[PDB]
Amino acid sequence: MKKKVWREEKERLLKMTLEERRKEYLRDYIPLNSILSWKEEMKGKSLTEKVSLYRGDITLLEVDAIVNAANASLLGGGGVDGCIHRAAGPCLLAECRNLNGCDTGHAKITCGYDLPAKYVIHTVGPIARGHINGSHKEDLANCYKSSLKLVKENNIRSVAFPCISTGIYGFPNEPAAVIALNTIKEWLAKNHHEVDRIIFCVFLEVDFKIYKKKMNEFFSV
Repeated sequence: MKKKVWREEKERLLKMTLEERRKEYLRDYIPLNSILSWKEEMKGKSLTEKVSLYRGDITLLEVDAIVNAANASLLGGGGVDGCIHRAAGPCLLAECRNLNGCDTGHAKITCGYDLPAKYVIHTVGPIARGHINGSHKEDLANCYKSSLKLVKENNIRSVAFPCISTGIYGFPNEPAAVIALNTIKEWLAKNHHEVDRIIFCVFLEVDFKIYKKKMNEFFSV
């Protein structure tokens, strides 16, 4: 498609309200107000009001931004990257094409198009074919930092992150969670007034259990 088709669709969407946007959805959505804060989850038995754990499909989330664990081309592929591209529709590929790829540990922002999410932040996680090393640890932190820099610059008040570089990209689940949680905690300490929620999207039981154990450690007392 021609660049003015995605550019015009993007301008159309970005000036709409939630209520105008909602009228156009072809799927049921998950509004931010339906996801408990970790604070609500805990008094169910502070930065705990600013973080959530979510087990579902990231593409359902009506938030200012979802984070795509993309590949270097930004052209899509398999897993959730593929699910984000199908739910967003072909304007997402067209805008991504115009970005000319993305480096490891970097991020770029596009419109969300047909997603309930206003934007997609695309970030390229390190690939560990052997044991994680210093460079992989630094790049994974950089994915979170460069994503959160786009969150701050674009007045994104709600953002959902996947478990970047886990699975095929070879980052082990526990150490990846430590980097993700340290990076968001450090950023929240300086920027908490600028966001309503950071959501950790944790589909797999293995990731759900790891994050559940660590939320208090990073966000409590």
